[PDB]
Amino acid sequence: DDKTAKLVRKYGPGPRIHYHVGYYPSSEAPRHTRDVTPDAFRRSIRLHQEGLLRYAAKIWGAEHRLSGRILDVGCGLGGGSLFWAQEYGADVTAVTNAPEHAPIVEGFARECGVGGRVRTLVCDHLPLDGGPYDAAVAIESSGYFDRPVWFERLAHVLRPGGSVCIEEVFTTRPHGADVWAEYFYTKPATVLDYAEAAKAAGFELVDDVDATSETLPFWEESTAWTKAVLDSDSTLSAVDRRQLRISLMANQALGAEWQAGGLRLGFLRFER
Amino acid sequence: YDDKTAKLVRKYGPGPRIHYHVGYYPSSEAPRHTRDVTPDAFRRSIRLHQEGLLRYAAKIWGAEHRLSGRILDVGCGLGGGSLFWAQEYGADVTAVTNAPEHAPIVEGFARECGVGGRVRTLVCDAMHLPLDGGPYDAAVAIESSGYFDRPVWFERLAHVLRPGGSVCIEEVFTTRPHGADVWAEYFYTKPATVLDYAEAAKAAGFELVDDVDATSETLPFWEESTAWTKAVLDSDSTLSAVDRRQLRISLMANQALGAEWQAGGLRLGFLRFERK
Amino acid sequence: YDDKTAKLVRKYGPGPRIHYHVGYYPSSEAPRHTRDVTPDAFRRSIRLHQEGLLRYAAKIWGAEHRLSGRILDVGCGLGGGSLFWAQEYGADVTAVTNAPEHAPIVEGFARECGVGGRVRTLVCDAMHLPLDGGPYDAAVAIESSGYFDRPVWFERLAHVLRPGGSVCIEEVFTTRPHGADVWAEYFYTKPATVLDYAEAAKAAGFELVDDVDATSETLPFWEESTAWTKAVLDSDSTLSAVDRRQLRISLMANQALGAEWQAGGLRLGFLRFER
Amino acid sequence: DDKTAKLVRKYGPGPRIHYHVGYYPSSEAPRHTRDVTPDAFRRSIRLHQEGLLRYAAKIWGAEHRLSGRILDVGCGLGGGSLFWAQEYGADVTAVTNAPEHAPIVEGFARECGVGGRVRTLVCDHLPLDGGPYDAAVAIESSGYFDRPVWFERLAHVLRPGGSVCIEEVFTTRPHGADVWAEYFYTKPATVLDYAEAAKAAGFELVDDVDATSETLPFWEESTAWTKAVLDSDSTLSAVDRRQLRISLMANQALGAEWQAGGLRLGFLRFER
Amino acid sequence: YDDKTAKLVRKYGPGPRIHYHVGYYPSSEAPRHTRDVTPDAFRRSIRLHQEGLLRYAAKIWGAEHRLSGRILDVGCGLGGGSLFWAQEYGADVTAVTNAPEHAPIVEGFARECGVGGRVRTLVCDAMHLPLDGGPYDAAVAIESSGYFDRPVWFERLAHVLRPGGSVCIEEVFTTRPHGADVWAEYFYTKPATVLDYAEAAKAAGFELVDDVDATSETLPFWEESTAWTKAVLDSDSTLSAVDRRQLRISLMANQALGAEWQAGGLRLGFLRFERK
Amino acid sequence: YDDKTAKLVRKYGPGPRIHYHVGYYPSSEAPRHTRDVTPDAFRRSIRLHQEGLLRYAAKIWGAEHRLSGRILDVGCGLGGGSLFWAQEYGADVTAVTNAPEHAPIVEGFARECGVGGRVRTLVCDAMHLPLDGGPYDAAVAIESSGYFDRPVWFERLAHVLRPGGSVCIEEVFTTRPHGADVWAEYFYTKPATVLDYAEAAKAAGFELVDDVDATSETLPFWEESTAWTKAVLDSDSTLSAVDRRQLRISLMANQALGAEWQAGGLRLGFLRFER
Amino acid sequence: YDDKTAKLVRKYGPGPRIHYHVGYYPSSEAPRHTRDVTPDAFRRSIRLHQEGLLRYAAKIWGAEHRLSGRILDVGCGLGGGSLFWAQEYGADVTAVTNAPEHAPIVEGFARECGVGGRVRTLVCDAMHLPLDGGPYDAAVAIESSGYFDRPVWFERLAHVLRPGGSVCIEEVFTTRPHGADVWAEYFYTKPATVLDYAEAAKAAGFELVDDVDATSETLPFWEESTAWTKAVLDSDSTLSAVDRRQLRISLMANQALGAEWQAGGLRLGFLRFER
Repeated sequence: DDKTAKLVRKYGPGPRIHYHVGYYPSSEAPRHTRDVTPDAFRRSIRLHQEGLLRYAAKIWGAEHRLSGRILDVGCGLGGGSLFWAQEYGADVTAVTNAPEHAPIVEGFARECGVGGRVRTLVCDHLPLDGGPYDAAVAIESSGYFDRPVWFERLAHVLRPGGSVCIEEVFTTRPHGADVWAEYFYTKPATVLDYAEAAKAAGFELVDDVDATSETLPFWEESTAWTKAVLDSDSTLSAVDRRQLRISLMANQALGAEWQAGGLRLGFLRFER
Repeated sequence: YDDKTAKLVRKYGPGPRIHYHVGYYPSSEAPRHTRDVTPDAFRRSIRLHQEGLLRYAAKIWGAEHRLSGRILDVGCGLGGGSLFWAQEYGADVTAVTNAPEHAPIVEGFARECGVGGRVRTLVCDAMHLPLDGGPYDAAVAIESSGYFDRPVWFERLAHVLRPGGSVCIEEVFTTRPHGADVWAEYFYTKPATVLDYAEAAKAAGFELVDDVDATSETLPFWEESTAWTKAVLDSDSTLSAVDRRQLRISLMANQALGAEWQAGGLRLGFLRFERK
Repeated sequence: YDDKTAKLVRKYGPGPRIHYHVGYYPSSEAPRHTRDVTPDAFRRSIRLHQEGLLRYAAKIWGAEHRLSGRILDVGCGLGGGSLFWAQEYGADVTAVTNAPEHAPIVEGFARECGVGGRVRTLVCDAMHLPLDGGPYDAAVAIESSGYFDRPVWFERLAHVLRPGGSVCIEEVFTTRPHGADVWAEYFYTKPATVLDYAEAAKAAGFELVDDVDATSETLPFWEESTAWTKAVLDSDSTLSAVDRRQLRISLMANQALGAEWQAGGLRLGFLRFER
Repeated sequence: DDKTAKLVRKYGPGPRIHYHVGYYPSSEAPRHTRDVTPDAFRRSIRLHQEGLLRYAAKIWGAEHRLSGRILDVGCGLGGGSLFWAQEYGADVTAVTNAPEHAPIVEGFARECGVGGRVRTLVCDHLPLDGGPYDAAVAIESSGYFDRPVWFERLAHVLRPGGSVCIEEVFTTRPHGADVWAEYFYTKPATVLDYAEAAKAAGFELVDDVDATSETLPFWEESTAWTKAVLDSDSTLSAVDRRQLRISLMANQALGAEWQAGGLRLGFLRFER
Repeated sequence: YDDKTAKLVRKYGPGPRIHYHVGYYPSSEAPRHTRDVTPDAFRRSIRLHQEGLLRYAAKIWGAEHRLSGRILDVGCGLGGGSLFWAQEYGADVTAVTNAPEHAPIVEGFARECGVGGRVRTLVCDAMHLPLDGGPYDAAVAIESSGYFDRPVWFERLAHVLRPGGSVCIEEVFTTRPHGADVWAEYFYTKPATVLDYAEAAKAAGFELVDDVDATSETLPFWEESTAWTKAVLDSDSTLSAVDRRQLRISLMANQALGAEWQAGGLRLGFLRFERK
Repeated sequence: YDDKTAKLVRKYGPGPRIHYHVGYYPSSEAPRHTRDVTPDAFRRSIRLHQEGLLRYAAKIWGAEHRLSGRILDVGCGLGGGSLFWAQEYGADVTAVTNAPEHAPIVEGFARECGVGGRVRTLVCDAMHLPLDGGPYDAAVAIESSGYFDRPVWFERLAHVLRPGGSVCIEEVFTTRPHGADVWAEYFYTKPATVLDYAEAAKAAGFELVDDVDATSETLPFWEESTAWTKAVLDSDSTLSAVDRRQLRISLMANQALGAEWQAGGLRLGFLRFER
Repeated sequence: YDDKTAKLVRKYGPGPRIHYHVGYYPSSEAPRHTRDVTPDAFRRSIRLHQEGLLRYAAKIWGAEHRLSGRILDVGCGLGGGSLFWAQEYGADVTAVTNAPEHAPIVEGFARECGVGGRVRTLVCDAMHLPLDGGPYDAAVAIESSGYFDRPVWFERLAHVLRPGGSVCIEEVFTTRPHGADVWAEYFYTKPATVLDYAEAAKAAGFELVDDVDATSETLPFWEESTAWTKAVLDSDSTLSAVDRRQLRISLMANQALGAEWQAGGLRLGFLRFER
């Protein structure tokens, strides 16, 4: 919960807490005003995180594809899960490998009046029980999976025609996302890698969208939030201040990697 | 009662309604205790005016219609204010504390006052954890918000408060930098200006609709609190050396706090915001 | 029974009705020794006058009216009084002890007397904690209030007693500075004057409606208690050296306490207050 | 050391600390002056405790009988041991059944420049090694011994003609010292009992002195010290104050027993 | 350093000579710090005048011949005074503390000053336990005797001090009842009058031969100590909340102590007794 | 070797002489890459210029005169400097570390270099505790004083150094507010200005006698350190995910630190003070 | 002292010389009671005749010649015999006990008697283990061999005794099947006939050279032992219920054992064998 509290400090507060990049339709960050407090950047980060889910819901046709029984795989603190439940009436099974996050997801779901439509599953992945699902959504979580196995499992729990919707960092050339990979412990692969994994399991790639330019401004706002905290928070412990300095360095390295050509922030949709 | 709670209970009177905030003196004069100057006489007077603070708050905030529904009592202490809204105004109170050992105390006294069904406790760091008590009609924070991140707190409040719902605050504010440093450092509080609160509340969709100065009306609390400590030091021959030393330190802090209260840098205010 | 309780039960027991307070002797004289002067003869007589004290208290306090409802027995000891009010007057008794070990004993005793349904135990420290037992009709404190902060206690009683309700007290009071110091220091109490109790009660919203002196009617208790102790020391060869020393100290204390009962500085009083 | 500290508060401080009654040659306590503090009574108690040892040294002819290799049996905190070492040059084996008192005896002996002439033995009693002794002294300690066994042991470690010197509470009639007995855990016996125990072991009774009147004032000063503490010490814990009240009660009971005829404070001397 | 020692060491300067007693200001004026008002500037000035207290004591007590032999330093703190008599006057010092963790500190600094052979520590409650360091020529107690039973302490001293030997005392005394209550209660001390000390010393065979008032010359210690605390609160942005709160309390205590120092009820005295 | 020390020995070792400070490049330029760009090639070059830094320091400070007696090596790391002064100049070195784990390592290393008799370890916290090591002729602090309270440190040095004795410092200083914040926050130091050091030293009784800028001669260290890290990441497939992330963070930090070395807010200085 | 040993020391002590065997009464009559019949009077008399038994044994066995060299005291109990041979005849005694708890007690006792240098303790089980104590001149077993395998014991003695050396035994023997069953079952021994001992000794290489009956001279021991027990029961009110029951059993056993001593089935014999 020390890790978690640091994440909530930056991306919260509840009820909807997101842990993924934000979407900037004009491909630029909002101009700095005279409010450059941490809170001003935190608000803007959250605004464009919501913006990513709203942009994904458009291109994915959430009204009919994400409004039934869906799996939220790698649900973080539940911000996506609550978004599909609240905004599209979906019944959501939110999957996390972190047991201490499961009551946070469920409590915020109650606070939003969708406690009946949001249930957690803790696993590393599992359960074919709990019927067949209309869809599975993975927002920046699949970098952690064995894609071949994951897609085979999905084939067993998704109805024919069901959709698999993915937002993810992909490589476009070897080592193109090494900074991302080593700092977040992900194994990014190419879009073709995901297509072949999905094909071997009975899924067809039906949509492939590049949103690299539109998500690049996230790193600028994330860097500015981190610098604002370092400049303005005198209560930081030496350890906490060192971690934020490290996060600032990684954020600059990550933004530069984002621009260097070897990385692709993509939205994918598969159909069983 | 653990040790620090027991000391609080010794000073702020017995249950069922135990208050941990300044008292309100409508005339801005300390009572003249002209015959009984015993510790208990100062204690009963402090309690009388702590209750008077809540009655005054109920008056200016229109508790009859604004605090008689389903309300959050944020930083409830030992439940004194929680029981007051429940009993005197029929409120269904969710009392929020960060001290797990205080939760049984609040619930017990609520059952003793016959309102056990309309007072429940959540043990929470500020208000960061989920709140599923349906939408709320109001939140009240009596001298607790100095411990909170105001921008985040008002954002939580905006989600669980209905439109038109009220945030009612009594608090020590600064009027200039370092204006409440003794208050801040001795109570581990982070006092901000009223405008800081309004800025944070505005950003989260609240409107300021009441902003009341009660600095001179609360200054006599410090005189009564000082006199109480002196009376105990003078009369209780059974204090341990450690306990006597803590009271002597409390006496010194009370003098410095009353001095700071008068130096112009501090405002004891009552605020009320409405959810847009 | 832990060691302290077991020694108490030897002197004042056996169950189910055990009292731990002085006894009342209407003649203000100790019964003359008969041919039986064994420890059991003095124990029976002590128990008889302890029950007698409760009977006298029920008289002057009109317990049929005032102590037959829902009452608090504050400092119930081993429940003797609690069972008395429950049995003799059909009271619904909430029995308050500072010692969790006595809590199950009192309940077991109440079962044995058939008033299990009308005796309830509470385990707190001098009433400082919530009492969710609904409004009470009365509170009785037999030799227990010497341990209490009287202004605080009466404030607590003020909230949990209905208007008109009675607070009934039997207690050692001082009538003079240091008038009960032997009692205070041997039993860890803080005896105060009747006026002190009256000021504390008035500040909380009670009126003093009855104030009875019973000093000379309780002085024989110390004579019988002394004689019980001497008879155990004279007759019981199974005593350990430690238990024998403890009884020798009790004997000395009983004589010093009885002397102090007579020096004029102490009063054994019955008070009644009404909210 | 809580027990010990309470004893040192009343009878100390070092280097010479005595735990026995005091001797008052005129058989009355000094008049109370306007100093009735605990310290004034403590000083007077210690003065007459020293007085008891000086009176015993006279009647026992300490110059020649207590100036060689002696046993101090039941040495308390060593006040007697240091007295014989310092005042008569004796080499002293100080015997205690309390191991934590043995460094107190030895340290105060060093402080008095007689550390070479004072050695402790911890036992419950023992050691025939450490040669034969010229004498054994027991000041208010023998009430705790099996006198028959004790005297048999002494016969094995004392030279012929060696002296055994005893200050003790004796009974003069059954139950005559019951208060003393039960409060201090002693078993007082008659002088004849000690004589027969000693005779069976080869010791002859050569001196038998009654000092009951001369020691009675000890109880008056001991009672006055206790009352002075109770009146003047506001730092006492409830437990500590109750113990002092109990000590006051016992002191009155003990003084009354002292006067009632059944108790004898005696000095005895035996010769092997 | 454990936590409370570390805080003492932070304020009373680094080793090897660390003093825990008031400072002496011969002119009774606080130094005017007219350019450098940093925490370190007040610290060095406090230390300068603590050393000046020992030099003044050495002067009035004739340390050259009275404190240059085998002496007891009773309640030695962290050894500052112990090292001073050993270095500046060649004394063989038996340093007595009631804090076992301070014994290694004193011995270490004595070895660093090259006097490790002439400074030894005994860890003792007051002076009740045996003292076999042969007869002593003097005992010195700098602001430690307020913790002692004086009648007993002087009786111990009478046994281990040679005839003509000196007891040298610096201490806060009362001049009237409750004259040092803030001092007493905040430091767990039991201050008595000078006459009380003389009575206790007389009963044990000591004669009073020097009785010096130094109250006004020590009052500036409290001003410098107050300024030091203020400077740290104003400048050390790295204090924890707990540590900052303790310093704020120390600041309040220092103001009240300096106030008590001036109210007439307290005397900072230097006494010297001689064994008859 | 605990985990942190083992990773340090991988980069700067092997023993017996291991330095933990920047290296000195007289040309102010990094050596051009040859055909060998394995981690070991950069490690050797880094070690060569770390030794070079000590050789330069011994030069400007006249160690044959000033650092050949009884000296304190304050913050000795893994003893590289301590062994240097002992070996190259026959010093009697008292080696001070804040980490008891390095204490036996330095001693084992000194044995291996034959100066076991002239290297002694002390395990304290920033010199705050007694130093019974007799008067010292000098104290050397290579990149260690950033951790210290400078007024206190210099006061301590004032007591344990003979008059004339030298305090020899290599350190990152600010030349501007927040000029070394990346260094400060990544290494937990508190860099101050040279004037700050000078004020602290003067208050304790030292004079500043030498003040040398070496910023540009130490900038290549960050280039070689960066390249070492890249070469390990590119070539070592046995790394755990955790160790790989740690090295990726070190790489980023090395670039940020080298950028800051160049921004003009930081100075790598050599000072000498004389008591 | 553990509990069993402490009760033994109460009856037969005090130190330093404590015997645990019957006593010898030359008149074959118990001393007539004097006016002193306290437990201590019987204890002294019992101790006197236990010493007397050893004096008689030293006589018939010529200890000045045969028991003044290097001897084994097999089953030394609390060392009374061991100290006797060491003191009265200057023997170098190797003291063998089956109970390690008695080993330090015997040594402490020997120090107290000044024969610490001539008394040595061995802690084995009935001599079954190596005895590196050089050739022994004699072995003495006072009431201890009843616990032994006699053929094995005598074989062991055969190896560790010089030719001519003496084995000296005092023991309860049967003169009839089941003649000492009370003794056997109460003390856990296996008494055998003198012929059994003689056969076992002859098989190992010993000749029987002395065979003395002492049954009637030891019968008074049981009378004095009985009387000691009665006097403790009659006079000692500090006894616990458990210790009082233990003494009542000892009293009954002492009477049954004394009756059996008289029934003719048991012999208290002194034997001497020579290798």
